[PDB]
Amino acid sequence: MVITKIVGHIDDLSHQIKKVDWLEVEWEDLNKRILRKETENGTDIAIKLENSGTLRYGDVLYESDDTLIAIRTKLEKVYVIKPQTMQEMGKMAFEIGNRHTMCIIEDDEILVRYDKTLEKLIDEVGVSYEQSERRFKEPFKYR
Amino acid sequence: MVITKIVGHIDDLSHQIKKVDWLEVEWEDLNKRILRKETENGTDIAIKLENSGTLRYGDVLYESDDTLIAIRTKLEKVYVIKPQTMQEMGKMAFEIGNRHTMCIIEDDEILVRYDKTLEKLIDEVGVSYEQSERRFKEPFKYR
Ligand SMILES: [Zn+2]
Repeated sequence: MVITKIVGHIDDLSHQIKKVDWLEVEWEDLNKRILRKETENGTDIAIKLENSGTLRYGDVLYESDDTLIAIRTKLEKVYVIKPQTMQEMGKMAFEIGNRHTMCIIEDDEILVRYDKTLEKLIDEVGVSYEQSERRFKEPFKYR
Repeated sequence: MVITKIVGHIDDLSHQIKKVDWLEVEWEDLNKRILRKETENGTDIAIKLENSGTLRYGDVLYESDDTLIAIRTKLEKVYVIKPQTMQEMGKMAFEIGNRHTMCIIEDDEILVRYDKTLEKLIDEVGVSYEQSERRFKEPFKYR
């Protein structure tokens, strides 16, 4: 199936009444305009967005009576850094930036891919963190 | 006057009853152990700390009946970046770190030396900021 335009967006997964056949992509695939991969259920998808569109987490690519094909990034090993203060957030975020390490700052959490070499640094800053599995839902803006 | 050990520390300037003859130093001079400079009133000071001491903002070097010689960093042109949320703080701090720009994150503010080239970046992140004059009171930890 060739997709040239997004046909919807999942704002709330719990309200979805159709089965979702996810097209799992990499974090790096967000904001992209071209992609070809098979969905979980094996449907071949060739994305070539026209206009100025850019793939977003939750974007709906196709919808049938009982199924929806939508985009989500893969579940991966990460560190969920949780600063308790504005000062902790600023100092921790600064150190991650200084190391040029990609991350997503959502609300009061700092999400980065699992890398043990960061442990000494996070402890050094003295911020609470844990290893877990998460999906990166926002494109990393290489500013 | 040769100083080999700190003799006190100004915890609260308003409670000081003696006149203070400040030894104004550079931000980079903090945490240092050796320094030679004249105080505002012209007193020659040669600092050569023994032990493991490191010059701190507010450190008292000498005290007479009516005067105190103490350390403070100079008043300089800066940007006082003020994120309103944890997310703003994290994203702004990250970008400053990614540029390897020295700063001090105190409470909910990000203090950096004035550099117009940062304006586009701060606006890009969309955080409120202002140009002003401040003293850096904590050593920059080159981690
Ligand atoms: Zn670099």
